[PDB]
Amino acid sequence: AQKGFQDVEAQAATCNHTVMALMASLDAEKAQGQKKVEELEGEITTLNHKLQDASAEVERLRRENQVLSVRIADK
Amino acid sequence: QELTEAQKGFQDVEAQAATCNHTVMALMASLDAEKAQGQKKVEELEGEITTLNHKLQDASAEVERLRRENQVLSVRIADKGT
Ligand SMILES: *[C@@H]1O[C@H](CO)[C@@H](O)[C@H](O)[C@H]1NC(C)=O
Ligand SMILES: *[C@@H]1O[C@H](CO)[C@@H](O)[C@H](O)[C@H]1NC(C)=O
Repeated sequence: AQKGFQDVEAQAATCNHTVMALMASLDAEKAQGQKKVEELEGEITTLNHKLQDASAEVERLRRENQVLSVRIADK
Repeated sequence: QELTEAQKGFQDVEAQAATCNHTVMALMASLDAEKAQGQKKVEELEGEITTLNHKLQDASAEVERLRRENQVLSVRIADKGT
């Protein structure tokens, strides 16, 4: 049954390698996931800034136009 | 007496391999789980960015509309200048 011990010990070595491999994997996947999410975050941010610029121009115009209308009124 | 040493060493090495097998199993579980999560979060982000784009567009439209509305009003105010 000692031969059995040898075969099993070996089986355990193999398994350990596989586990290490998976681990490297998971860690890697987490890294990738993290960076993609980071890209999207940044695109959402700049996206936002451009939307602020937009709404600002808008409110500004609404104001300048309201004013014009009023000026026309008193005329 | 080595025989006993090998019954033991064997027993713990057996148990050990079993532990690793469950271990790997759990690792795959966790890996696919992580993929899932990843794809999910990104879908969310995508939907978010799309929405950002439509709102931004609508904004730009609105701005132009108001510049025209403006050029009109301005011409009236110039008419009054007479
Ligand atoms: C499992 O893998 C690690 C990392 O190489 C190794 O150092 C350790 O001895 C292994 N464990 C067993 C019980 O074989
Ligand atoms: C461990 O898992 C492998 C692959 O499924 C299997 O072939 C092997 O017999 C298992 N070992 C033990 C100790 O259960």
